[PDB]
Amino acid sequence: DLVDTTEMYLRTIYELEEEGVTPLRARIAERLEQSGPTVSQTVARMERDGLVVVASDRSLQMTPTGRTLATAVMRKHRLAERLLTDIIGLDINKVHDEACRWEHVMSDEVERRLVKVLKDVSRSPFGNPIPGLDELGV
Amino acid sequence: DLVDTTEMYLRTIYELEEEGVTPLRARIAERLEQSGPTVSQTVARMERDGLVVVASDRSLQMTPTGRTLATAVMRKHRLAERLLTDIIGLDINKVHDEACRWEHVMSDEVERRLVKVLKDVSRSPFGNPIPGLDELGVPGTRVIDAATSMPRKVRIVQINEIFQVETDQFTQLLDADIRVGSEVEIVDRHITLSHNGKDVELLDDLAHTIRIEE
Repeated sequence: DLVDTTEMYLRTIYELEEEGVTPLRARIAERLEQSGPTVSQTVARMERDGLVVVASDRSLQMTPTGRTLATAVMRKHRLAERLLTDIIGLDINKVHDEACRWEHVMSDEVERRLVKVLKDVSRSPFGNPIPGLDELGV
Repeated sequence: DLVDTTEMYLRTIYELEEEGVTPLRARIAERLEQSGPTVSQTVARMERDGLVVVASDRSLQMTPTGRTLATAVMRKHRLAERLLTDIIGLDINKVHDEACRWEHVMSDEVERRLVKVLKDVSRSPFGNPIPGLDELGVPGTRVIDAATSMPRKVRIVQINEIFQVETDQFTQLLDADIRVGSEVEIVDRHITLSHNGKDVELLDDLAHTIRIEE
């Protein structure tokens, strides 16, 4: 799905950065288990949508808009993990794969509610901080 | 997404049926907003997938497999609405739309957990009863499928001795106090049922028939 695939690329780029890794199409591919030509295809579309630009040095620089989108996806992704662990009680070993799906289907309104019903929305069960809370309106 | 499409298609046939409406292509198309041709192409696919049959009267008859999937999708859907209203507190005006998306991504594991965590899972906030609960668990899963590379505790639901030819391991299981209800820590390294401190390395036949639920 065009949009969902894009959100996964933006979230992946975000994570790499977060790990201190350089967003390189080959690493994105390797992390996504996808073929180079496929990631190229997708990153091309993404550029045409003004979400990313392959910097002259061939690294992937998220435009301001792409970054805002990548952040909201991660935000949802991480509120989702909190819902799963904190409330639903899902096996911790499944929280991330599930969250990888829900991040595409969760709405802003649900996010705000979760922010209001979860005891803490600072970090995810996995240690990384939950981004964009202020931009969400919570 | 083809998988998600079929699920939305099946859940809709399910809704009309429940509403007492005849599952007609024009009706479904209208409901899904999509056009009649698109629906025929998508119904054709399902028919080849053995999930639906365009009946005599031209209504859509879900095959058992179709209905089984339709029910599961509706279950996830209504379970999602309970999570959304009871726990999350999402505006009731936005619960249905949200649920139409979540039904495609909520795992069976999340469902069993919601069933445990929700106060009442008999009905959806909108009046209709939540289907497929029995087939969700709250029988069991064939040990061979439930067996993962990492151990975990599971409650025996059925051993199925009546179907066994090879009975050499019957006592082995009895000494290991592994019987109905017995929480045996299983794993896949073949499947080894561990309980009462003992371990029972099952054989293909036993592994397929013994069902451990959750």
